[PDB]
Amino acid sequence: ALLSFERKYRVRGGTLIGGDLFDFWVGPFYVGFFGVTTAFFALLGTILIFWGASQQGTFNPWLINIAPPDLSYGLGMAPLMEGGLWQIITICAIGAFVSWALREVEICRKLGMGYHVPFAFSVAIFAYVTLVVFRPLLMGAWGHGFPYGIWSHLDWVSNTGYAYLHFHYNPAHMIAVTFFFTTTLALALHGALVLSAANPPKGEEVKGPDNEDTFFRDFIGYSIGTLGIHRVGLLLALNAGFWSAVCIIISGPVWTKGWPEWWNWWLEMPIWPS
Amino acid sequence: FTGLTDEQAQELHSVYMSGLWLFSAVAVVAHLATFIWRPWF
Amino acid sequence: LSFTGLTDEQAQELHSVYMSGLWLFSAVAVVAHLATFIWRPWF
Amino acid sequence: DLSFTGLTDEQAQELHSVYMSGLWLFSAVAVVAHLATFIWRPWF
Amino acid sequence: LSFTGLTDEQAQELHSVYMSGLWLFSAVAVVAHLATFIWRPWF
Amino acid sequence: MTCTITCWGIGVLLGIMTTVGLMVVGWSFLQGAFMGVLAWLIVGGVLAVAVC
Amino acid sequence: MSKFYKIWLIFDPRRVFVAQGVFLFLLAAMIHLVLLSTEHFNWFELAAANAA
Amino acid sequence: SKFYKIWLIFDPRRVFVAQGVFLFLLAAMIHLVLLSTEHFNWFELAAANAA
Amino acid sequence: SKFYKIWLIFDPRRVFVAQGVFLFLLAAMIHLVLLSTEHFNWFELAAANAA
Amino acid sequence: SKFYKIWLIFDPRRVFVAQGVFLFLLAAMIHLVLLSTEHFNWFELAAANAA
Amino acid sequence: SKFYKIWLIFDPRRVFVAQGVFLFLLAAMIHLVLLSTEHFNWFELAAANAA
Amino acid sequence: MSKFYKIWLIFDPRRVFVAQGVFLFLLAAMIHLVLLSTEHFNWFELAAANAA
Amino acid sequence: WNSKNPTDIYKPAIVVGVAGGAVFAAALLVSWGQPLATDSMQTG
Amino acid sequence: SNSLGRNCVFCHNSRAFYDPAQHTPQWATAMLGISMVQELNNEWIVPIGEAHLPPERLGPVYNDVPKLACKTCHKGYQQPLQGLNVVADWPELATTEGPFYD
Amino acid sequence: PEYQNIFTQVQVQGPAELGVDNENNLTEERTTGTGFSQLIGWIGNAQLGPIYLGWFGIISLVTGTLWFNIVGFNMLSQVGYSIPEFIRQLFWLALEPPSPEYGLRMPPLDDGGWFIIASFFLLVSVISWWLRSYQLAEMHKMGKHVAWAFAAAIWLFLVLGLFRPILMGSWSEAVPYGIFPHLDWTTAFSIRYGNLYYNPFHALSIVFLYGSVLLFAMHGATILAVTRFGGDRELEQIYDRGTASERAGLFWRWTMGFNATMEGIHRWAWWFAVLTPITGGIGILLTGTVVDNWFLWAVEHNFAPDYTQDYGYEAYTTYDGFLGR
Amino acid sequence: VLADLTVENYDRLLAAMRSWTGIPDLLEDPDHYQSKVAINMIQMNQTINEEW
Ligand code: BCL
Ligand code: BCL
Ligand SMILES: CC[C@H]1c2cc3[nH]c4c(c3C)C(=O)[C@H](C(=O)OC)c4c3nc(cc4[nH]c(cc(n2)[C@@H]1C)c(C(C)=O)c4C)[C@@H](C)[C@@H]3CCC(=O)OC/C=C(\C)CCC[C@H](C)CCC[C@H](C)CCCC(C)C
Ligand SMILES: CC[C@H]1c2cc3[nH]c4c(c3C)C(=O)[C@H](C(=O)OC)c4c3nc(cc4[nH]c(cc(n2)[C@@H]1C)c(C(C)=O)c4C)[C@@H](C)[C@@H]3CCC(=O)OC/C=C(\C)CCC[C@H](C)CCC[C@H](C)CCCC(C)C
Ligand SMILES: COC1=C(OC)C(=O)C(C/C=C(/C)CC/C=C(\C)CC/C=C(/C)CC/C=C(\C)CC/C=C(/C)CC/C=C(\C)CC/C=C(\C)CC/C=C(\C)CC/C=C(\C)CCC=C(C)C)=C(C)C1=O
Ligand SMILES: COC(C)(C)C(=O)/C=C/C(C)=C/C=C/C(C)=C/C=C/C(C)=C/C=C/C=C(C)/C=C/C=C(\C)CC/C=C(\C)CCC=C(C)C
Ligand SMILES: COC(C)(C)C(=O)/C=C/C(C)=C/C=C/C(C)=C/C=C/C(C)=C/C=C/C=C(C)/C=C/C=C(\C)CC/C=C(\C)CCC=C(C)C
Ligand SMILES: COC(C)(C)C(=O)/C=C/C(C)=C/C=C/C(C)=C/C=C/C(C)=C/C=C/C=C(C)/C=C/C=C(\C)CC/C=C(\C)CCC=C(C)C
Ligand SMILES: COC(C)(C)C(=O)/C=C/C(C)=C/C=C/C(C)=C/C=C/C(C)=C/C=C/C=C(C)/C=C/C=C(\C)CC/C=C(\C)CCC=C(C)C
Ligand SMILES: COC(C)(C)C(=O)/C=C/C(C)=C/C=C/C(C)=C/C=C/C(C)=C/C=C\C=C(C)\C=C\C=C(/C)CC/C=C(\C)CCC=C(C)C
Ligand SMILES: CCCCCCCCCCCCO[C@@H]1O[C@H](CO)[C@@H](O[C@H]2O[C@H](CO)[C@@H](O)[C@H](O)[C@H]2O)[C@H](O)[C@H]1O
Ligand SMILES: [Fe+3]
Repeated sequence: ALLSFERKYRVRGGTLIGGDLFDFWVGPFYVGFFGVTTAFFALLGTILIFWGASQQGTFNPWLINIAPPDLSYGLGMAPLMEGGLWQIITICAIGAFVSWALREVEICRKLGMGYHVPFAFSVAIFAYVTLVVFRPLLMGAWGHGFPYGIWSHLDWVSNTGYAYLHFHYNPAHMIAVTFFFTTTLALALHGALVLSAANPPKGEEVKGPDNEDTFFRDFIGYSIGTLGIHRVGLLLALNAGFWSAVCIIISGPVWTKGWPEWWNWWLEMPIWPS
Repeated sequence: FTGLTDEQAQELHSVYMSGLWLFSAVAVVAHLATFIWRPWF
Repeated sequence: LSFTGLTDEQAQELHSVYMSGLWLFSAVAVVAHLATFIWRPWF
Repeated sequence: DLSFTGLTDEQAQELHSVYMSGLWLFSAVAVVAHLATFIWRPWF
Repeated sequence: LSFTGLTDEQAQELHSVYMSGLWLFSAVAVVAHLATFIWRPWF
Repeated sequence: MTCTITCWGIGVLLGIMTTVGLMVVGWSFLQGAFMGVLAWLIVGGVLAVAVC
Repeated sequence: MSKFYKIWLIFDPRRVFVAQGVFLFLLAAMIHLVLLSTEHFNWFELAAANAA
Repeated sequence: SKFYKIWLIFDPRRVFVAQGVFLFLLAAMIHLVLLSTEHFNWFELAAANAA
Repeated sequence: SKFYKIWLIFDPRRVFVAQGVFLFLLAAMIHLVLLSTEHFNWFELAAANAA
Repeated sequence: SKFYKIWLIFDPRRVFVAQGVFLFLLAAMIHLVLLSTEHFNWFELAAANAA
Repeated sequence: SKFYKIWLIFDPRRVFVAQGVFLFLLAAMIHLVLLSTEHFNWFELAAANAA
Repeated sequence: MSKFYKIWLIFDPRRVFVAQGVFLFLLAAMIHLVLLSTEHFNWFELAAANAA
Repeated sequence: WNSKNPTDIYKPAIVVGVAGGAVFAAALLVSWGQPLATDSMQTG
Repeated sequence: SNSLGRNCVFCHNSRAFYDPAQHTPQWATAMLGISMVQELNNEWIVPIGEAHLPPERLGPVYNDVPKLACKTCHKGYQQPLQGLNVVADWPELATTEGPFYD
Repeated sequence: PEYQNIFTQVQVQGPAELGVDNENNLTEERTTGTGFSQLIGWIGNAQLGPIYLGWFGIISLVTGTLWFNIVGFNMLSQVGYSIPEFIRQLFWLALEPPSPEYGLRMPPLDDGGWFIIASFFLLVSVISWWLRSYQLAEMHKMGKHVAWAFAAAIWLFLVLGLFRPILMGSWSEAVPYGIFPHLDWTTAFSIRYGNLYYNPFHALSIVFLYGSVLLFAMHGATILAVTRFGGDRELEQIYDRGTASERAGLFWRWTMGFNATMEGIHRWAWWFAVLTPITGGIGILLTGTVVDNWFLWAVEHNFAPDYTQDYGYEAYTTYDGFLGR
Repeated sequence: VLADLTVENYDRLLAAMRSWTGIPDLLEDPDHYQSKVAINMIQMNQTINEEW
């Protein structure tokens, strides 16, 4: 159905490659040319996952595991039951994600709003892209991508993390994590600020931007403002996604050795009186 | 102030051509001199 | 005509000083380059 | 005439004169120092 | 002429005592280096 | 901006120069980079404050 | 040759000059460094071989 | 001969700053790559020449 | 002989703060590098002298 | 001979600070280069000359 | 033929810049591809024939 | 069919010409690179074989 | 004769420049091929 | 890992560092190495070090004999000398008695 | 291209804004000195506001510095007061928790005794800061959402160093005060107790931690997308919604089939952020105390994947082949 | 430990051990601690090859 104000905004136009052919809504969702490709790619990828689960022998969501081929197969296509299905689902996943981002461009173009959201999603796509197609090419084997399982891809992170000898000392992982913690810290404080101002104790007037602006001025001595928090917060999250891409793209094809041994430059400098 | 005009076009190209010929004249001498020192053909 | 708000009457004067500095910079550069030929040739 | 800093030619006459004097004084100390270290340990 | 709101009357005075401080700072540095050179020479 | 951006550009050029300057006399790329990054923060901030 | 001044009506003289100014230096520097990369046209090592 | 018209389209203060930084970086880079080579290294030559 | 008018363009309080920081940092840096070498490390020379 | 007109293009305060820190950084860099080499490093030379 | 009508639809002032950069990348790209192959390293070929 | 001229009543000539112009180029780029990718259809590598 | 119409001269040049750059980069990665090449040993 | 020039997943699965069913065959070899290093240090290296090694070869803190470990024989490689057959030419060092040149 | 509202293209500065104030009379404990910074103004407010010098804040600052100093001087005493070595090993030195053979009993100063003293002062500073947040919201007549959101972070903070060690039977279970050492503790904690990947509450906390970053990229971009409609003024859009709230809602209604309000977005934003340490605090609290091996817990609960391939490199390649010989 | 070795093998082993350990005069003087350790090291080396 439609919201109480949705009727006016539902106007034709604002499409990239599609026209009025795909310019319609299915329920609340907006279908476009890229919503057509999203539906095809997502359904094909989802079905192939369950087809692989059927051949794997288990339908348990925890135990479903579609894995990339062996490293011996290199960059070529593998047999479907030997890793080839993972490659196709990856191709479907890339198409589904890119089309979803391109559909969001059509959503915001129709609404006259900015393209910040599809750009922000593209950073998260780049983090997935660098994990499944960029890192394997730099290594010359599709088998370095994470398997498509709820817990199997946790084993890949564990094994890849220890494949570089205490991944915690990875400088880009160190930068990426502190962006993840800061974004959650910023999300908690920002969400608290608006809710606290809008929801005072019973019998008290609602607080405007000035009251919430001065709260952190009295709390931490500086308030970034109503507008500032959203742009700094977007950059905090995008940096978290970007530096996550860096920490895994520099793991294998850049620093094959252990990550603590990377810090040998700091420990071994001419300035230090050995 | 945006845009050019025909009157300034003849002089701008002429001085640009003079610079290009001067740059090329040094370049051919540099290329010729390097050939005796060490030919690449 | 002028495109940076600088008149053509003194535009020639600006280039006259600039070229004199450029030649002076190249004069010592050539002398320095001449000296390093004698010290250690590379041709 | 032309002036991007709002400084007249007469002022630039004094400003460059002291700067040139500072240029020579800084160079003269460097020249003496360069000759002194060359005697100690020549490099060419 | 002026960029910091000072005139020749007091800017000359300011440099007069600044050089006095510079000479005093250098004078105690000269004897300090002379004492160190006698103790542990570096030439 | 303008002056501040240019002053930052001078620092990153100086940081790159110090990165390769220390590599020539030894050190390593990572050791030189830290000095280059440190130089960019110091002289870049000083120039952006004093010059501008 | 001299009749091709009509093209200049399209370009902003400042934009094209700075674009071509950095282009020539980058191209010249790139050509110089690939000459340094090869073992035959690297004039620095040629002097070393000549001077033994 | 008409090279003086270059200042009609370039800001003298903008180009001079760019010219100043470019020349020093070019001079430093040429000096630096010279030190990288063993043959054209006056610091290493003096040590070898002395002993 | 006419260097007194440097302050006509330089603010005293703006350059005195920078100069004071620079002089101490330079003095500490020279002291630190002097302690790096074993020949001028007066703390180790005192230990070796009394040994 | 007419180089005095550069100050009509460059702001004195902005350019004096720029070359004021350029000289010190250049002087420190050149000095630090001499530390890196072995022939012109006066600290090891003093130690070597002291047997 | 009758190819002169291509400018009745395409903008001549907009295509030269697109064309001009397009031929630049081809010349730059093909020149580097030749250097990758040992049979067309004219820099390295000048050494083999002069050896 | 001789009545194919009506495609221009549906497609904008300016928009389709730039559409194929890029498309025709990626054709040339993609297929040529696929040839270079294969060892058999790499004329650059083949010339080396005939040289020896 | 001169035509005076509003155009965006650099709009298509940058479009083909990045598109050419992708073709440019691919040619380098095919001719030379994987500068800092690495190999992995599957242990599981 | 540093002594072997390899990583953690060279010997066992990261998700189960304890499970013998999730161990590379190289893990079993490392068990023999741990026993061998303990045997070599406690009975071969230390007893002969405390008897003849001069003080200049002793430790800086405890003045103890140097001990061998994984990197002493591997030197940062998966196998010593990258699996170069070194004892085939030297039957004398292969057995304690009767070199068995054959 | 269209102006993306990432950096303000022009910023104005007027008289410094002190505060709103009420009969709670916050002015006496509020600083009278403020500063302005244009560098930070390109992305946020350019005014460095005045601290409110409350007693909870002062106690937290004083005792927090005491914990910081105590850890610092023990670190300085680690390398024997060698500053160059202290700077070099700054990321490696720490104040290690007491040895496990002491239990809850007070250990000697060199073996974790100073850790307990530093931990006690850190506990006071952290709690006092929370009381400052609660009091500041109370004095401003605002909601206590900041205090409750902070209290969630205290939960994992208390579980990591106070709650779990008390009911684990030893103070050795606390986290060392070091840059790399608490990373070593983080890895060793997962290794000792199986694999925290297979801890469901660790997985749940990861779900909300990714969701927290996901939402605040969604919320940050969506507000910046509707900032052309005054979407940055969220509070006024809550009381009287304009086209900014409607377009932001319809963007996500047309994308993922459902949306939020300008106020309901922060309830979603608040809870995933708050749930991240709450779920993590539960998982750590019952790690070792209840479950001593998480992978084995996964095996018996049938959510640990099974692999049918061989585990040796010899099964996929050979040593000579890997080396290329 | 080396008496039973043949003359050709003993010379072959002694020359290798001196080159393998970097001691040119290994086992020249039995009183030297080099010889004392080397004899035990020979027994250790045989132990590793057969017992491990
Ligand atoms: C032993 C393991 C090592 C370790 C090894 C690794 C490895 C290995 C990796 C990380 C990576 C990451 N690590 Mg680590 N890391 C360790 C310890 C930690 C700790 C901690 C407290 O201890 C933390 C916080 C982190 C944090 C992180 C983040 C920096 C990052 C997570 C991925 C991410 O950013 O998103 C990136 C992923 C995406 C954004 C996914 C994109 C999603 C797509 C676009 C949309 C999905 C749609 C999908 C179809 C769902 C739709 C279905 C329904 C319809 C909705 N690591 C341990 C020590 N870490 C991972 C990384 O960086 O990845 C880039 C990585 O590969
Ligand atoms: C090999 C490493 C282990 C690992 C071991 C652990 C351990 C151990 C823990 C986590 C926990 C976390 N892990 Mg894990 N984790 C691993 C792999 C990962 C990966 C990944 C991609 O691989 C990710 C994304 C995560 C993600 C996470 C987060 C979900 C969670 C912590 C949330 C948090 O910030 O709480 C917020 C709370 C805090 C960080 C402390 C609050 C700080 C206090 C309130 C502030 C005091 C300030 C202080 C005084 C300093 C003030 C100074 C100021 C400058 C003035 N882990 C692997 C399995 N993980 C935590 C958990 O379990 O949660 C259930 C935890 O304890
Ligand atoms: C990338 C930067 C950060 C970020 C941002 C971000 N994500 C976003 C957006 C933004 C700004 C959106 O606008 C978009 C959205 O609409 O969200 C509701 C989205 C989105 N990111 C999502 C999830 C997500 N984000 C994550 C993280 C992050 N979000 C980053 C920290 C994570 C992590 C790391 O845990 C996940 C899982 C979705 C909710 C949504 C993307 C929706 C989408 O792509 O829909 C089309 C596709 C389908 C409906 C199904 C496709 C199925 C495939 C064809 C087959 C399976 C492929 C897959 C790889 C298998 C996985 C197997 C196992 C590993 C589980
Ligand atoms: C909902 C979960 C998220 C969260 C939320 C959260 N954190 C919060 C809050 C909230 C809602 C606050 O209100 C509170 C705050 O005020 O934030 C600005 C806070 C906070 N969480 C913080 C950190 C933090 N949050 C983290 C994470 C998280 N907290 C989660 C992601 C992390 C992690 C896990 O990495 C950290 C490290 C702080 C910024 C702050 C708590 C600070 C506080 O109020 O008291 C702590 C102690 C002090 C202020 C005293 C410190 C001592 C000195 C200031 C340092 C030394 C100074 C100097 C060197 C002295 C030198 C002296 C000598 C020269 C003598
Ligand atoms: C202040 O401002 C703001 C708001 O408030 C104005 C907001 O609200 C939000 C939004 C944020 C919120 C918190 C609101 C509430 C939302 C959430 C809690 C979710 C976000 C948080 C997460 C942790 C992510 C969780 C993920 C979820 C809930 C899943 C959503 C994503 C999906 C990909 C699933 C939905 C997509 C589907 C089903 C497919 C899309 C459909 C199409 C493309 C249609 C295609 C159709 C055809 C081609 C025709 C064929 C038709 C068929 C087959 C018929 C079938 C019909 C169907 C309907 C399937 C933000 C950021 C904001 O800042
Ligand atoms: C890998 O690369 C390897 C192989 C290493 C390599 O070698 C690469 C080298 C390559 C590519 C060479 C590239 C070098 C080039 C291109 C040379 C440019 C250099 C030039 C052009 C010299 C300018 C000199 C300018 C001065 C110095 C002017 C003097 C100015 C004076 C002092 C003051 C002027 C001031 C005024 C006029 C204003 C006052 C007047 C008025 C106000 C009226
Ligand atoms: C790898 O590299 C290796 C090989 C290591 C390397 O070494 C590379 C070396 C390279 C590249 C050399 C680069 C150096 C160059 C190019 C030298 C420039 C240096 C110059 C030019 C010296 C300026 C001196 C300025 C002074 C000192 C002025 C003194 C000013 C005085 C104080 C006067 C001030 C007075 C007033 C203002 C009053 C007037 C005011 C009014 C009237 C108002
Ligand atoms: C890395 O390389 C190695 C080899 C290690 C290295 O060491 C490199 C060394 C290098 C590069 C040396 C760099 C040092 C240089 C360049 C030396 C600058 C130092 C100078 C110049 C010293 C000024 C001292 C002046 C004072 C301190 C005056 C005191 C002033 C007094 C306090 C009076 C102030 C009061 C007034 C003025 C009142 C006026 C007021 C009214 C009139 C109202
Ligand atoms: C190994 O393989 C490699 C080699 C890698 C390879 O295969 C790639 C090779 C590749 C890609 C070669 C492609 C080369 C090309 C395309 C050649 C570019 C070169 C060009 C185009 C020459 C421009 C010359 C411009 C000047 C020099 C003008 C002089 C300007 C003067 C000095 C200015 C005078 C002043 C004015 C005009 C004032 C104007 C103002 C008013 C009138 C007010
Ligand atoms: C110039 O500087 C000088 C001056 C030198 C200086 O100082 C510099 C200081 C320097 C460098 C120190 C820098 C500190 C660093 C890097 C440490 C990072 C710290 C980290 C990562 C913290 C992780 C663990 C945190 C938890 C998780 C705590 C748990 C706390 C618990 C909750 C406390 C519970 C309470 C008790 C156990 C007490 C019980 C007893 C009673 C109640 C009586
Ligand atoms: C952050 C962004 C990261 C961007 C990532 C870009 C990844 C680029 C991958 C480059 C590797 C592919 O380029 C590689 O080129 C080599 C060099 O001849 C070619 O061939 C090479 O790989 C193939 C595998 O297919 C081998 O069988 C072959 O023996 C080897 O020579 C292939 O064409 C391709 O494998
Ligand atoms: Fe918000």
